[PDB]
Amino acid sequence: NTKYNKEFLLYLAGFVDGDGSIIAQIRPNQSYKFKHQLSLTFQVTQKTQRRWFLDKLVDEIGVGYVRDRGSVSDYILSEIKPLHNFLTQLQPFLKLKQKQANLVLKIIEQLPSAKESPDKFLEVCTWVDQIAALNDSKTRKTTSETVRAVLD
Amino acid sequence: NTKYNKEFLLYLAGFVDGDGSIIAQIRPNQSYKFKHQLSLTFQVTQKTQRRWFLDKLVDEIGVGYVRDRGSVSDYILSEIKPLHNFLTQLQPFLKLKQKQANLVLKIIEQLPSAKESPDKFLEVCTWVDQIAALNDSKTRKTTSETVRAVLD
DNA sequence: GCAAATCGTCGTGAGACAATTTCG
DNA sequence: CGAAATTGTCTCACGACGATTTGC
Ligand SMILES: [Ca+2]
Ligand SMILES: [Ca+2]
Repeated sequence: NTKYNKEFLLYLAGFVDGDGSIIAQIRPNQSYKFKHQLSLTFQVTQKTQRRWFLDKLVDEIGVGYVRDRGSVSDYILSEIKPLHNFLTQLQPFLKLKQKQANLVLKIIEQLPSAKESPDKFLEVCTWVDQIAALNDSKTRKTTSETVRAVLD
Repeated sequence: NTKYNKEFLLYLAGFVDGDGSIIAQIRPNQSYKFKHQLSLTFQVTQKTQRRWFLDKLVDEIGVGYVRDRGSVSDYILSEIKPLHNFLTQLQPFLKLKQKQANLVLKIIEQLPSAKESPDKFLEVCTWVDQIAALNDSKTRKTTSETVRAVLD
């Protein structure tokens, strides 16, 4: 529940609208009650020679980590509670991904009720459909419709 | 000289560091005193379906324009005076391209002297190399070197 | 059984120039 | 002569997922 400096948030909001990405995914996995995991991820991609900027974010945001993948690296935050805290404070300054942010927050706020009824779970999966819609989605496979293929 | 709002500057500096670009070029042209023109440019690129954002920058910067080039568009600003005013204010908030920003500022300020001496002008082209090196330059051809090739 | 991590890849959406032209 | 525009495009540097594993 760390509090972030406004100016920091202002700048980061901009940098995120540029290189950032708010992602919601439906992950097929048998070990889950409804055969799928709900996964929310905030990230920031950057050329690895500039990994330092991403490393600094780790210290500034206070959570998350940086992963390597060749010529590029990523700042990653998958932790639901800290993610909810971070986006809550970032959301008011975003402009290109403010809705995917508010959609992720709504998804988190609903997680519990969702693990209860197959319908709450599907409706939430409709939220993840909207997020992918908002982003420049191009390699998406598991949608809420595939989840609809739970009917059993 | 327009007086931009700090918060708009904070957010934009972040957006610029992400999708923006601060460019300094040496264009060979036999109409110029030293057979080359010095071109400085501030730009923000974005998928054209998201151009409203660039059109938005036109109205907020109060100068410059947007051009389409397929599925992608660009907010462009190359007017020397507006560029100086604009970059002087954005610079203190830049984190990734502050150096190129300040290089342009300095280039802009040495312009007239760079016009009365193949040496000043020579030195200035050396300022441009630096901006390119700082950037992820990958198709550059005309450098201060190819320009020293005037001394003949 | 679920949160969070590990490791990879598709197809761009950018960044960063070049070549040439326009016109006060 | 030169400030600014117009048009083109190379090479990524990203965005945005997917498959599977780890761990309590
Ligand atoms: Ca972007
Ligand atoms: Ca970038």
